Amino acid sequence: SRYSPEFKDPLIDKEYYRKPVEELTEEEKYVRELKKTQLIKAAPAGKTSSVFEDPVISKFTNMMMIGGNKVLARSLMIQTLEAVKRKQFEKYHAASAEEQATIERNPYTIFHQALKNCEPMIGLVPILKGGRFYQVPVPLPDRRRRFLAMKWMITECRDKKHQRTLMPEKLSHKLLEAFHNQGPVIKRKHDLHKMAEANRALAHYR
Amino acid sequence: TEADMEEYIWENSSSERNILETLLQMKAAETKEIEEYKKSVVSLKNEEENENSISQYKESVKRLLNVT
Amino acid sequence: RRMPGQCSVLLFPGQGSQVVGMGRGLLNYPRVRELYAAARRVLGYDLLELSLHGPQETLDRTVHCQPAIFVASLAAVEKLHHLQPSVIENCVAAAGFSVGEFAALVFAGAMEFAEGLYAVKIRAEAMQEASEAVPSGMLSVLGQPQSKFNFACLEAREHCKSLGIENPVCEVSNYLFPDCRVISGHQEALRFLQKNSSKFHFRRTRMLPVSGAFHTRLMEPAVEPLTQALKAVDIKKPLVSVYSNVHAHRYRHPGHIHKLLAQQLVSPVKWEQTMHAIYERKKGRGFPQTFEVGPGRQLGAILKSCNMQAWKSYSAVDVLQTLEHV
Amino acid sequence: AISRTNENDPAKHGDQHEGQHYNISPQDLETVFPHGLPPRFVMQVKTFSEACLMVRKPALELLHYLKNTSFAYPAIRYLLYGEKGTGKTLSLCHVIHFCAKQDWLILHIPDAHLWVKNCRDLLQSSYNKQRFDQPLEASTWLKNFKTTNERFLNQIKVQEKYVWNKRESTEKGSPLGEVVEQGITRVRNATDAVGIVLKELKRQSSLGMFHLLVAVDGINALWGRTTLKREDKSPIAPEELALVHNLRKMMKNDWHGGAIVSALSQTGSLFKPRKAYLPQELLGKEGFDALDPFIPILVSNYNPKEFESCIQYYLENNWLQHEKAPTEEGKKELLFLSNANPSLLERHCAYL
Ligand SMILES: Nc1ncnc2c1ncn2[C@@H]1O[C@H](COP(=O)(O)OP(=O)(O)OP(=O)(O)O)[C@@H](O)[C@H]1O
Ligand SMILES: Nc1nc2c(ncn2[C@@H]2O[C@H](COP(=O)(O)OP(=O)(O)O)[C@@H](O)[C@H]2O)c(=O)[nH]1
Ligand SMILES: [Mg+2]
Repeated sequence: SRYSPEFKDPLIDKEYYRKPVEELTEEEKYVRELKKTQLIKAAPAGKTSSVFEDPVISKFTNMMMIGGNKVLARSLMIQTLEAVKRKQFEKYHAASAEEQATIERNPYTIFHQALKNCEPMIGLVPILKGGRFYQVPVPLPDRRRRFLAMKWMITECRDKKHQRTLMPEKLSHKLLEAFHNQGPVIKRKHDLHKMAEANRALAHYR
Repeated sequence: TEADMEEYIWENSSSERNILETLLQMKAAETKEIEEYKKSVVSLKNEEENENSISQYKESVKRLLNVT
Repeated sequence: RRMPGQCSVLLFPGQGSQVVGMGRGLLNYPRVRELYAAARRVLGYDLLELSLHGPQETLDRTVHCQPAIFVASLAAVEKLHHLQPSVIENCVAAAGFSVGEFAALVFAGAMEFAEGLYAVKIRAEAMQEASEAVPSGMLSVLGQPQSKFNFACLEAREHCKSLGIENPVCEVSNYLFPDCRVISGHQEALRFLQKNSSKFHFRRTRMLPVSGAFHTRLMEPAVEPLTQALKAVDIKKPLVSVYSNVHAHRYRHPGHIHKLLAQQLVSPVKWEQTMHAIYERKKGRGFPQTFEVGPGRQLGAILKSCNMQAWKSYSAVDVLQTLEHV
Repeated sequence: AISRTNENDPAKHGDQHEGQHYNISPQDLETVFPHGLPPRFVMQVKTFSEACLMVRKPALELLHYLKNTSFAYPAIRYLLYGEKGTGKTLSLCHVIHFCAKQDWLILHIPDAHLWVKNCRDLLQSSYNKQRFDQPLEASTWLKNFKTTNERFLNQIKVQEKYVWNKRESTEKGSPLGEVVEQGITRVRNATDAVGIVLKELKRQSSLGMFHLLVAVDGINALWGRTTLKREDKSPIAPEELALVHNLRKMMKNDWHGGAIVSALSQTGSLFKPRKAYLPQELLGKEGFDALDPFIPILVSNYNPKEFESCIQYYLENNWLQHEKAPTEEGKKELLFLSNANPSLLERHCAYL
């Protein structure tokens, strides 16, 4: 690494600094004073104090990226968001008066809820002890399941069975399916929760 | 060759022919203006084309064509 | 020396590329009417009328399609020479598929029109007789990474042995591009392969509209006739590098073309090997221009499957229409 | 609805309607604009279930020029120019909608760049063996021309016998619609049918039968270069295309009774840098000589009033779903990111 150990990661949170000194606790006052002495790394290209910034969508875009072509990944992400928005508007214009109150048109809300609906809380850990592999249930950390939902969504959208259907169109369809607890990603979560319930007797190996 | 030569001569030019034809047609339907028109044309043809030159040409053409 | 990019490689199509309207767009070009007149003189019927306006059923016949493709290929060569003299002047390699081989040699100055057309005629007639002798056919099979071709041919032969016939024939007849081959042999074996594609891991299967199993030992009776017709012909040294189909390498000495043109009749077509031998090179180095002189665009798709980068500089001569009336 | 104007009549818009959106009816949409609107504005029309155009200074000035136009003088050439995505196409659409409501005859070319690139059925004209026909591009335009000007096709009549082939000919005095039909039914004569129409419309308008508008978007294609090739892989010049050759005659001010309005476009242009937007740079010497004399009209980015009104329009259509968008900080961020460019603002708002 080209940064010395003294260098610390920057804090881009804009409203953190505007906090009144009166609200600051003694510990928070101390750490604010301490950061004065520390050296701070240059903020990386990426996160910004923008009010429209979304770390989850940024991570999804980075996970779609191939060969460092970030422009194309962000283009695909924004196209997916626009497609979801337009599909929801089309479904809203054609809905009954009482059905328009339960139709979400915010693409960010749909994206977050669809990813949350696919998060597995339990997983397996291959462990060979007696000469034969043994899959044991283990509770998944929050970061692990957040990553797994994204990875499953992207892998499902990268299947070759979808011939000539462009990535934004496939991803919008999968997101809207997972928003309603439907589709193959929700089934992949269910088949993991079931295959980890089928081996609850193997937890004693942990 | 005219390309090698560093001058667009407004005399005996397509701009002059077109404006002469247009004014003859206007008179049939019915100068300092032509001087400023040729100045703007020569500027746009020889110097750099900026929006100031474009606006000068616009004003000259409007005055010649009776557009307000 | 010349760099790759101003040189040119001419590819000649084979049987299965015939089409009604073939020949239109080439007639008004120089020297084509004389070639069709020579075709009439040698054959004994009006190839021109059949190629232009035909029922497509008389044209799909083996005795009629191959000479039509031959004459159309050479007419397209004449058209290309008229349009682009430099391309014909800067020619490095030539290759034909099954019958277009006879065209490439005639283009390379190893044969003249009359002898080549006579060879093609006798070849087509003998192949038609051989196909009539025993029921047979050709099946295009597109496999996946888990597909075993020799294995599947083995069970396809076991089926016919169980039914009971003398030495069932079912082997790969054409290597076109990766994981796609053309199997040839008795219709029972091909039906077995079609109905057991799922077990054999064949993504697609399509029976070819051909008379019989070409490029197999079943065509052996058609070897002795053609040989005699080739015996009289004096084959010269090709001026350009003409590639073979039996072993997919350049013809070296003219005295070996005589027997290779007969082995090609009863040997698999090594098209993928020929494409490698012509276009193989290191990454980054330039590729030559490619011109498909003849009907259809099948060789274009095959080259696309084989080499994308070589396919980037590929173009086809239009033998159905001409932009300008010369 | 501060961003909307109740005056949906383009003939009565003035400086007090600047920054306000006026509605185009579905009937006017399908009649006046089968092809004119930009591709990404049609998505907004389909999503909002309504077409609304902001009234801006370029369109107001070009409308004031067309209201005071003398129909005895030769037709005046108006050229809309500006940076990429500044709204010149929609200003031309506003002017076309104004002219249509006053029973003008509309000759609208939605994009002249399509005629000089990516043509798969290129033919050689039987009329003139040195030119090429584009039946697919000519027949597509003929149908929409028929749609826009269906009323006049029976009032307007030819003054010559046009011979499509030895069997078929259009006799003198037949309605112009027949000619259009012959171009729509048999594509082989589509390109020949377009030119005749132009030849008629330029002539009859001089007689005073009707007022003609020539609306050519992406006019810079006519005097540039083409990406179309012969069978010998040789380049083809724009003048060798009959469709392009006949449309140049309409840009010349050798006829009266109408106005010529055009808009430049680097989007889809051939052999032009991304940042070239000025008249000479995009037109070329030949194009400038052809159009000269002409009146250029500048189209710029949104001023603060227009930017605020556009964001209020999107908010009224509930098109900004992010919670921070309606706030003031989000408006500053959008203003900075787009720099008031209409196209960038629309694209950014599309996915928020
Ligand atoms: N008057 C307007 N009313 C509403 N939206 C507008 C207006 N002008 C511009 N826009 C917005 O800007 C987008 C781009 O406008 P337009 O297509 O007219 O640009 P242009 O300057 O002609 O572009 P280009 O240089 O690419 O040809 C439109 O789709 C619409 O989103
Ligand atoms: N098929 C056909 N097309 C015609 C006929 N007359 C004119 N046109 C077409 O309509 C266009 C009218 O343009 P025109 O005044 O004749 O200019 P020109 O081509 O130089 O002679 C021509 O370019 C032709 O393409 C005709 O009698 N038959
Ligand atoms: Mg435009």
